[PDB]
Amino acid sequence: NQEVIAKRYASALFQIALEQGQLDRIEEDVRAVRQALAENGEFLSLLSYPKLSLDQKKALIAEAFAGVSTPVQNTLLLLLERHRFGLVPELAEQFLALVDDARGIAKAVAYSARPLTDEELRALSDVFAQKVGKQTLEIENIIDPELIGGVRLRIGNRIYDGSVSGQLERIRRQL
Amino acid sequence: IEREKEQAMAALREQVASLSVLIASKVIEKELTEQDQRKLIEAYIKDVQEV
Amino acid sequence: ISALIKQQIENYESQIQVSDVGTVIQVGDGIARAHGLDNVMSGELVEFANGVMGMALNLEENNVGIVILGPYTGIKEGDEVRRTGRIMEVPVGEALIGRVVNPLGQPVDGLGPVETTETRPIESPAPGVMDRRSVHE
Amino acid sequence: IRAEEISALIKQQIENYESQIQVSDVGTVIQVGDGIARAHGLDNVMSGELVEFANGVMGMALNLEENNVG
Repeated sequence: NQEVIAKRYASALFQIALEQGQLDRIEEDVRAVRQALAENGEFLSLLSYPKLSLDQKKALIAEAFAGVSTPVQNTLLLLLERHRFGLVPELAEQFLALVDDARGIAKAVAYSARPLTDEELRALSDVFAQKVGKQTLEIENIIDPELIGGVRLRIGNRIYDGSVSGQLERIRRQL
Repeated sequence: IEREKEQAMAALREQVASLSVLIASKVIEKELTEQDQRKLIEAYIKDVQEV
Repeated sequence: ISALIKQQIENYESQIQVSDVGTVIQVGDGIARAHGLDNVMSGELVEFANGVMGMALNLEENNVGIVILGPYTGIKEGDEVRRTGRIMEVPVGEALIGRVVNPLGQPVDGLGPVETTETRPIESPAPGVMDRRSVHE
Repeated sequence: IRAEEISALIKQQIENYESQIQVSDVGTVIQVGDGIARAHGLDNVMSGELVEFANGVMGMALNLEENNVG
């Protein structure tokens, strides 16, 4: 139930970021806030503590997040007043997921046994960006050597496995 | 016994198939990765383009 | 058996394939929820990682209620659930006659495979009102 | 970038209020009613534990939920 409530907040912040026309200053700041809240987990236990009054928690956010953008600060101060500060990293991650649909960029993860050169990465990125419909495509490589001399590509929830799947389909079709 | 016999034969192909796949992978693994990895990427990219 | 295996190895051609995968989040007493699977249909065979099948009944806003069609004790949180792409169907033909079969269409008496050519979906519409005839024989 | 500065600010904010995180042995009540209390705090309670309030009225901790103690 938590992810759809994060999605509501992220879609509201996405609509106000698309309406205000300050999209990059919102996006990089929410990325920095998500990194800072993934760095330390004791800040949620600090803001869940009952003897601190709501004005002290609001001043604590306004002091600790003094450099953030104004719609992001208003969003987090609404999240504090709703007892929803335990829901902020998921909505930050879903906000960065939804802003890349506006940019058109998709994030792909490629499991390769050998580290691939950048020219083939750019070629497959342009090819599957023309296939999937993206303007450009971001490729994240891994150094897992379990693949049999190949690369398997993950485009969201639809994967392109061609490394050990040949031998797997061979021993499946043999029996 | 006749049915069973067909099953014993099938089971037998299968036990052996199982061993065969594990070695085929080990021989495959043993083969080069320099030039062959360059081919596989090139080929992978070509393949995706056909698909 | 070696000649048929060599003919199958010479006939088969290697290729890449899609899966339309999703990851499990809850596994409990015969039923799994899962993220992903964004183009899954209501009521289809959805295949887990260890080969156990499962039917997708509840499609919800961010998860799929997959009902596990086998032993679920090998299924954990984080397993990959790939999409087959076909509504629930049983292999139906003349070869089923005289033979004991589980509701997924697989032979359970242990006499070999069931050799049927064409399949039929399990939930198909009934014969209509004008298609009937009064019962007389 | 700015994320390291924000992390340093929130770490200094945690370290400033570190004396009020005495939470590990005491608790503050959230809900009071009908012979039931929910207390935020009390990290080291046992289940079924005898628990005294500020009045000296005794209480028993039955449900040890994730963020409160019933």
